[PDB]
Amino acid sequence: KNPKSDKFKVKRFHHIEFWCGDATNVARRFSWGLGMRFSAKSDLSTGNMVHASYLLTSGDLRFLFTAPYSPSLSAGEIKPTTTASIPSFDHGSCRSFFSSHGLGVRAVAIEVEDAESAFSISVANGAIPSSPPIVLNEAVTIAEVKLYGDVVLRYVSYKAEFLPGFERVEDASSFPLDYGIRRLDHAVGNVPELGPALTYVAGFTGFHQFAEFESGLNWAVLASNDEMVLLPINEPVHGTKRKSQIQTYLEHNEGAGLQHLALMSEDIFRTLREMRKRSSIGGFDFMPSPPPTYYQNLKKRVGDVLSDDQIKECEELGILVDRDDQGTLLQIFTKPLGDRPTIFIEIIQRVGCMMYQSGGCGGFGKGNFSELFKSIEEYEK
Amino acid sequence: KNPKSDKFKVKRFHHIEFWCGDATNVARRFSWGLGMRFSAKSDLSTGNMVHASYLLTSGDLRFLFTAPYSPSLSAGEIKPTTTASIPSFDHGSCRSFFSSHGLGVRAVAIEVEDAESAFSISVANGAIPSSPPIVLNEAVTIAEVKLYGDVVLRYVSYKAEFLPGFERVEDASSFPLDYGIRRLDHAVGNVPELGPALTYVAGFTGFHQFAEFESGLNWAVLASNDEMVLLPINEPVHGTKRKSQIQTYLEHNEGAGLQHLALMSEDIFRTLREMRKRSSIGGFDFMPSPPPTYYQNLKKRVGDVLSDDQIKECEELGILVDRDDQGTLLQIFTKPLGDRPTIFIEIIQRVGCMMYQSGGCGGFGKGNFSELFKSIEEYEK
Ligand SMILES: C[Si](C)(C)CCOc1c(S(C)(=O)=O)ccc(C(=O)C2=C(O)CCCC2=O)c1Cl
Ligand SMILES: C[Si](C)(C)CCOc1c(S(C)(=O)=O)ccc(C(=O)C2=C(O)CCCC2=O)c1Cl
Ligand SMILES: [Co+2]
Ligand SMILES: [Co+2]
Repeated sequence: KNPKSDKFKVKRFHHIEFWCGDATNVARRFSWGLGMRFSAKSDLSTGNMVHASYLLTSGDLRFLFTAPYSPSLSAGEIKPTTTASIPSFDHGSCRSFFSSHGLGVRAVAIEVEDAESAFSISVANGAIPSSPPIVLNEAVTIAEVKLYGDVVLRYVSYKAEFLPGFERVEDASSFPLDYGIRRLDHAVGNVPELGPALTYVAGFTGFHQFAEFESGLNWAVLASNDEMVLLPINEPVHGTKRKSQIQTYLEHNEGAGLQHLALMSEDIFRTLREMRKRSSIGGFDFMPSPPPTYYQNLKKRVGDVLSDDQIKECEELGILVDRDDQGTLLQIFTKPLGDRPTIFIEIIQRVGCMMYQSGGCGGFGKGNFSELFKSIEEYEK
Repeated sequence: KNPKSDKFKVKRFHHIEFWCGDATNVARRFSWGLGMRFSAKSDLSTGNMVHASYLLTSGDLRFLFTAPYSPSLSAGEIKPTTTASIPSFDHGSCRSFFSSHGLGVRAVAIEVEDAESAFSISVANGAIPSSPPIVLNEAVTIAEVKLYGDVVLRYVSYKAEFLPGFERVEDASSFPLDYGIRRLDHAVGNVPELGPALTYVAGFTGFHQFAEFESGLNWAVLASNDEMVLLPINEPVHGTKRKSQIQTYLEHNEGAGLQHLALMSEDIFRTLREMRKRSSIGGFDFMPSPPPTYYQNLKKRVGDVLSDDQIKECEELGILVDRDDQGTLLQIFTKPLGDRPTIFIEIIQRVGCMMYQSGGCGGFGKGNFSELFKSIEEYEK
């Protein structure tokens, strides 16, 4: 059931902004590890005395990395005279965020028809305001409301190139890396209590619950009208034999925040070959692979969607597989992106639900919790 | 003249420690950009609830990257029960350092015969104490005194594998990168006033001034007895047409700190080929190359040390060349390592002064200030 109850018109995920201590080193690491091109900048070289922001792109996926300069560089500025390209930025907030949570996502940004309207309707419907709507160079409007923890949902709308005051980066400085990643599929938050978080977010967005099909968590997924903006939320379950990884997140993160970003690839096998080649030379590591029993058991569950070669090519790369009543999902998870066991990345590819592919085809891998358990015990014997 | 007036026995540069916001991303970036292997760790996986520290090595060069975890992870600890592997570490100091200066060097560490003695004699001779001598697992002694700004000179001595509580990293996780870098040649500080900084440091070390042979700086070099520990210090010169880059450093860094690290390569040409291949795929960028006139003028000044092929191979790579009355130096400079125009890296190779090669053979490139000026104007015509 899709009641299509969005309270304002939502388009697609627009970008994800990381708040960093040094944006240069995180951005260069991510570019190599994920195969994303440097495409725009806003920093001292573009007149920004407030923050350094570097934009990486791969297909429609946009990763923004932002860090504060010394406040002394802009101590004479006021908001009307600011040189910041992102008017919501605040030195204090950024330093406080990074010292509290370490490296992670500050903004989940979605493009909307009218960011001023989205903001007004959101806060009229219970959203906690974070940064009021601001029109940038009469062309782009940005607004922000609290999402969970210190993460904001950022609305961006365009009258008619990332943001004004960002410059396209020099072709010499911009190497065309590409490992097949194409867009953000979903963005997942961890919270102490799922109910109140769901009530808050669905309350001010009108996003509806996306239908699904002992592991220490409960979750639900909020979706926009066409189900292309997908926001799962996890809560821990206490008392289990193995401590809830959601609780471990909340402790190391100092509370609620973004748990993982799921990046759709147009060829997950090429992506995983390319990322795994770079794991030990500056890229990302991957979760330990499932046992061979998991891949032995894949014939019975998806033998009609994947060939024997494609299945064995999953086992080489550690890829996980799950299936809906509509489609099939291939997924794999990185180790944490930084020092703390908090944010990680998911690479996914969806098979089926062709009408274009409808959003969320195949689900989010719920069945793989039960299946991973079965396979580790089967394999032991 | 070398009066050999060290007040305690100094051996070699031991390591350089960067204070970071996220040590993982900086370390992985540096590993790829510089060709340094991951060789030791101290973090949550080794029982350290206080800080994440990752060690990169290339030859004798040791780069340590350290960031704080949430203080809540260790809130029940006291110094006698600490899980930190580096007892001088302090959450507050580290966060304050990084928020003030951004990414940069916290410790210049030299190995000495007796770190307790080095500390006592240092502070008896005017050194400002920073962290008292501590014996780690009855095997290694660490002590720290203020050097300049928020940079400490760290003494390490071994009774008889980096530090106790660090683990050798998994061979699978430890890819054997190597672009030819072999050891730290010198480490350079920028200060507002050269005189008082020199008086302080030479006062408590007994290091002597190393003999040398309109650009906005004055400098001098302090050296240990065998001149293998080399600590140049710069001060700005005000009033010049072009603003002193030393003054620009002090402003963006919020005061005194480490300006550059000079890394000796056993084959600067291989190093520069390897680093330049990676500049736009996650590595380091290099200063703009000098004009062809600089390389035309190299025949007259070093045509008896470098072949025509070797000279043209310098021009391909942007390498700079200078000469002492004893030896010849090849050098090149990276762009700043992080967001701020502060710390950068120098790659160097020294030719001559064979006895082993005596320290500082060829100098530090003083002649290249005058020569670069001459060459840009010559080239214009
Ligand atoms: C952190 Si973990 C030590 C890697 C153990 C969890 O990992 C998985 C696994 S699975 C079989 O690996 O356990 C499967 C799916 C997902 C996943 O994406 C996801 C959603 O997007 C929304 C619903 C909640 C959820 O879980 C995740 Cl996080
Ligand atoms: C920051 Si800059 C925009 C790259 C301009 C400076 O660069 C250079 C140049 S040179 C010809 O490039 O001007 C040559 C040598 C060195 C150098 O290493 C050095 C020492 O170790 C100790 C003495 C002081 C000193 O300067 C440097 Cl920093
Ligand atoms: Co997911
Ligand atoms: Co130098």
